[PDB]
Amino acid sequence: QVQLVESGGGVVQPGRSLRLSCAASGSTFSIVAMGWYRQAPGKQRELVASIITGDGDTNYADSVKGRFTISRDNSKNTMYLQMNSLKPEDTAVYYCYARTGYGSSWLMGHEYDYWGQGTQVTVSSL
Amino acid sequence: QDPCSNCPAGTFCDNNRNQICSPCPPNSFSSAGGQRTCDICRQCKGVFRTRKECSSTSNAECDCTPGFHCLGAGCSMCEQDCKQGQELTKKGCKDCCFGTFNDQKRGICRPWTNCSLDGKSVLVNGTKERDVVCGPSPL
Ligand SMILES: *[C@@H]1O[C@H](CO[C@@H]2O[C@@H](C)[C@@H](O)[C@@H](O)[C@@H]2O)[C@@H](O[C@@H]2O[C@H](CO)[C@@H](O[C@@H]3O[C@H](CO[C@H]4O[C@H](CO)[C@@H](O)[C@H](O[C@H]5O[C@H](CO)[C@@H](O)[C@H](O)[C@@H]5O)[C@@H]4O)[C@@H](O)[C@H](O[C@H]4O[C@H](CO)[C@@H](O)[C@H](O)[C@@H]4O)[C@@H]3O)[C@H](O)[C@H]2NC(C)=O)[C@H](O)[C@H]1NC(C)=O
Ligand SMILES: *[C@@H]1O[C@H](CO[C@@H]2O[C@@H](C)[C@@H](O)[C@@H](O)[C@@H]2O)[C@@H](O[C@@H]2O[C@H](CO)[C@@H](O)[C@H](O)[C@H]2NC(C)=O)[C@H](O)[C@H]1NC(C)=O
Ligand SMILES: [Cl-]
Ligand SMILES: [Cl-]
Ligand SMILES: [Cl-]
Repeated sequence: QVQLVESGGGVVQPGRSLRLSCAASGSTFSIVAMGWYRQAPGKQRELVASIITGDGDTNYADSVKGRFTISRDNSKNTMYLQMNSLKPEDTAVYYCYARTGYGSSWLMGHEYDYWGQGTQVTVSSL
Repeated sequence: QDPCSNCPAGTFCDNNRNQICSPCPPNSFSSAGGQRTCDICRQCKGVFRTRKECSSTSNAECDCTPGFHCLGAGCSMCEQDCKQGQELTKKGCKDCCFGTFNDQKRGICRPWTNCSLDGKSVLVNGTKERDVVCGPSPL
C-alpha cells in the first residue's frame, strides 16, 4: 500500500553534512508518523529521529540532538533527515520507517508499518 | 379495528363532533397514528438552540450552543467542552495529569498506550494532546 524509497546516501569526511530523503508512494494518507532507524554491523538497531506527519512534532535520540534535523514536506510526499557534523559513530545503514496508527493501532486495510531498502552512510577520512 | 387508527401523523382523535382525525394544534405534534392528543413540542432555550424546527409530524430537535456539546440521547442535556489536552473536572476544564492524554474537545484524559505491553518499541512519545506511537518489535 505504501512504498518508501531512500536517497542521498554516501561517503563523507567527519564534520561534513548529508541529507537523507525518504519518498513515500501509494496510500500515503495512511501514514501518521515516520522515522529513521540505523544499524551498524555488530551493534543494534537504534532509533535516530521520529516525526508526526500531522502536527510535526519531532523526537530525536540524545546521540544526535543538535546535529540532526528531521523534517517533512507533504507537497512532495517526502521526509528528510539533515545530518550535520557527522562523526565516525554515525556510520551505519539508515532505514526509513512509517506507521499507520497511534499506539499499536493500524489502519484497517493497511500494514501496521512499512520500511525502505536503507541507504549506506560512511564517515571515514582519506 | 378502531375508527381512530388510520388517523394519520399530524392528527389526533377528536370527539366533539364530525372530525375523527383533526390536525394538531400549533406547537404540538404527533408522529403516530391514532394518538389521543398531540404532544407539545420540545422548546430549545438557553444553552440549547433549535437545530430542526417543530412539525405536526415530527418533534423539534435540540442542538447545543457553541462552546458546548450534545450529551445523552436526543440531546437531553449539554456539557461544556474543553480544548484537547484537557478534561472537564468538577471545577471546570483542567490539563491532563502527566502520562494521560485527550485529543478531543469533550471527554476524559485517557492514559498513553504502553508500547512494551504490546511488544513494540516506542516511535514517538505522547503529549497531553496526543497518544504515543508504538514502533516496531525490538531486536
Ligand atoms: C509499561 O508497563 C510496564 C510493565 O508493568 C508491569 O508488568 C507487566 C507484566 C504488567 O502486568 C503491569 O501490570 C505491571 O505493572 C512498566 O515496567 C515495569 O515497571 C515496574 C516499576 O514501575 C517494575 O518494577 C520495578 O523493579 C525495579 C527494579 O528491580 C529490578 O531488578 C531486581 C533485581 O533482582 C528485580 O527484583 C526486579 O524484578 C522484577 O521485575 C521484572 C522485570 O525486569 C519482573 O518481570 C519480575 O516479575 C520482578 O518482579 C527488577 O528487574 C524495582 O527496584 C522497583 O521497585 C522499587 O521502587 C518502588 C517505588 O515505589 C519501591 O516501593 C520498591 O520497593 C522498590 O524499591 C520497581 O517496582 C516492573 O518490573 C516493570 N516490568 C517489566 C516487565 O519490566 C513500564 O514502565 C510501562 N511503560 C510506560 C510507558 O509506563
Ligand atoms: C521519548 O521518550 C523516552 C521516555 O522518557 C521518559 O518519559 C518522557 C516523556 C520524559 O518524561 C523523560 O524525561 C522520561 O525519561 C525518552 O527516553 C529517556 O531518555 C533519557 C535521557 O537519555 C533517559 O535518561 C531516560 O531514562 C529515558 N527513559 C526511558 C524509560 O527509557 C526519550 O528520549 C524521549 N524523547 C523526547 C521527548 O524527545
Ligand atoms: Cl527537494
Ligand atoms: Cl433564551
Ligand atoms: Cl455535538
